[PDB]
This record gives sequence, C-alpha cells and structure tokens, in this order.
Amino acid sequence: ENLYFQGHMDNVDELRKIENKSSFVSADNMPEYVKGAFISMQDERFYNHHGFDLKGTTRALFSTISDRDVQGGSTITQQVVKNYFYDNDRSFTRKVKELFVAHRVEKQYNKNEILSFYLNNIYFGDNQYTLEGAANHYFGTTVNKNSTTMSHITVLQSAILASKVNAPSVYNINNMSENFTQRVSTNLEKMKQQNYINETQYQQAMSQLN
Ligand SMILES: C=C(C/C=C(/C)CCC=C(C)C)CCC(C)(C)/C=C/CC/C(C)=C\CO[C@H](COP(=O)(O)O[C@H]1O[C@H](C(N)=O)[C@@](C)(O)[C@H](OC(N)=O)[C@H]1O[C@@H]1O[C@H](CO[C@@H]2O[C@H](CO)[C@@H](O)[C@H](O)[C@H]2O)[C@@H](O[C@@H]2O[C@H](C)[C@@H](O[C@@H]3O[C@H](C(=O)NC4=C(O)C=CC4=O)[C@H](O)[C@H](O)[C@H]3O)[C@H](O)[C@H]2NC(C)=O)[C@H](O)[C@H]1NC(C)=O)C(=O)O
Repeated sequence: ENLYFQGHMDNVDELRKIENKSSFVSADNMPEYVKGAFISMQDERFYNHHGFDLKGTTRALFSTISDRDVQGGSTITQQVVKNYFYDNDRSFTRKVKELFVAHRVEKQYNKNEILSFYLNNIYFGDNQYTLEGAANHYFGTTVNKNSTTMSHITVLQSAILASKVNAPSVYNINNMSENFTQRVSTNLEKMKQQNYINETQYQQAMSQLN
C-alpha cells in the first residue's frame, strides 16, 4: 500500500511528495557503497547518462562478444517513473511512455534527487517502500551514514536489498534460493569492479553470504 506516493505525473514535481515519507533518507545521507549496491546492479553509468544509456548499451552489445557489460532493461530513472505510475500490466506502450517521462525527470532533477526518489519509492517486500524501512525491518540497520544510534547497513545487506527489488515478493532474505544468492554474489562482484567496495569488504561479504 503506497498509493499516495503514486500518480499520473501531470507534473514531475509530484515526485517531491516522496520526501515527506517518515522513513525518507536522502541519497546524500547514505554511504557510497549503499548507493553503489543499487547503481552497480541496476544502472552502472547512472551519473553519466541522461536516463537512457544509449552509448554504453550499444558498446556492451557490439564491442565485445562477452555479455560482461550487458545490463538490465531499465535505467534507475525509468524505474522511478514505472514505480511512480500506478501498478499496471507491463507492455511496450507503458514502457515507451515511461521512457518519455524519464527524459522529463532527467531535465528537471539532478542525479541525487532521482536516486532519492528511487530508493524511497520502490518495493523491497513485506510492505516496505523505502530503503530505510527495508534495512530496519530486515536487519535492524540504517542507511543514514550520520547515525550514532543505529547499526549501519553492511556491504552484504546493501547488495541483498539491491538484488531483492528485481523480485521483492519472491526473493526471500531468511531462506535465500540459489538464484537469489547468485544475484547477490554478482551484485557484490560488480560493487568491487566499480570500486564501491574493496577486496577486504568483498571477501567479508562473500564469507557472510556463504
Ligand atoms: C524501440 C523498440 C525497438 C522495437 C522495434 C520493433 C525495432 C524498431 C526498428 C525499426 C523501426 C527499424 C521497442 C523495444 C523496447 C522500447 C525496449 C520495449 C520493450 C518491451 C518490454 C516489454 C515486453 C514489457 C515492458 O515491461 C518489462 C518488464 O517490466 P517489469 O516486470 O516491471 O520488470 C521486471 O523485469 C525487468 C526485466 N525483465 O528486465 C527488470 C529486471 O528490469 C525489472 O527490474 C527492475 N529493477 O526494475 C523487474 O522489475 C521488478 O519486477 C517485479 C515483478 O517481476 C515480474 O513478476 C511477474 C509475476 O507477476 C513475472 O511474470 C515476471 O517474469 C517478473 O519479471 C516487481 O515485483 C512486484 O512488485 C509489486 C509491488 C508486488 O506487488 C505487491 O505485493 C505485495 C505483497 O504482499 N508482496 C509480498 C511480499 O512482500 C512477501 C510476500 C508477498 O506476496 C502486496 O500484495 C501488494 O498489494 C502488491 O501490490 C509484486 O508482488 C512483485 N512481484 C514479484 C514477482 O516480486 C518489482 O517491483 C520490479 N522492480 C521495480 C524496481 O520495478 C520491462 O520494463 O523490462
């Protein structure tokens, strides 16, 4: 139930209402590896593109025979639009409208604002529509880098949540399927390759996962 934070997007300022969520946490207030868990898994060149990543997608496709640089179907900006629009059936017309509106979102907002709308208005499972709500509910940890009161979200937990949003009703944190732990393992490897974490952090996280 997140209907209030959804709409038809008559104006892109409708996304500003996500800022009034009680568990809202700004991207600026999160540790880099937390944001990197999502960026690395969903849209590696998030900061560099204008919501479409046409160049990087085309290179990943035709520069190498390997699928090493191939990413998922949607940039974070496209995921923000899809999650702001009311729940609906997935089709090429709705995807096309989302692409169009993503261009309007990129024009108005900076990358940290877009990333804040992303992490505070996507489904993580168990009625959690914010990254802070999810970290609290699942681990009792926090994504606010300034907290002196609460245990800080780990590298592993950040990767678990960044992978979880692809199938939040299916991927189960308590009883992780082989597929879910493969997704998380790949997420940890991408965080390392994209320099959000180091070998120490990576091994500690892989050890904890295993
Ligand atoms: C330009 C051209 C070129 C064309 C031509 C012709 C050439 C032209 C040339 C010329 C002219 C010369 C056109 C091509 C172009 C533009 C590229 C077009 C492409 C076409 C693409 C197509 C075909 C379609 C577009 O759509 C596709 C598909 O869209 P999605 O399905 O939305 O996207 C998912 O898949 C993508 C993918 N396949 O790549 C993805 C990986 O990119 C998405 O990942 C991310 N990160 O976005 C992935 O999204 C996730 O999908 C989950 C659902 O997965 C799907 O589940 C289906 C089953 O229902 C399966 O059949 C699908 O296979 C599977 O993908 C989202 O999770 C859902 O989130 C909801 C909020 C949950 O609902 C809530 O659940 C709650 C609950 O209690 N849940 C529970 C708990 O919490 C615990 C137990 C529970 O039960 C409550 O019940 C509540 O009431 C309820 O509302 C719901 O339960 C939950 N579902 C699951 C399975 O977890 C989850 O929230 C959602 N994440 C986000 C951030 O949006 C697309 O956009 O790619």
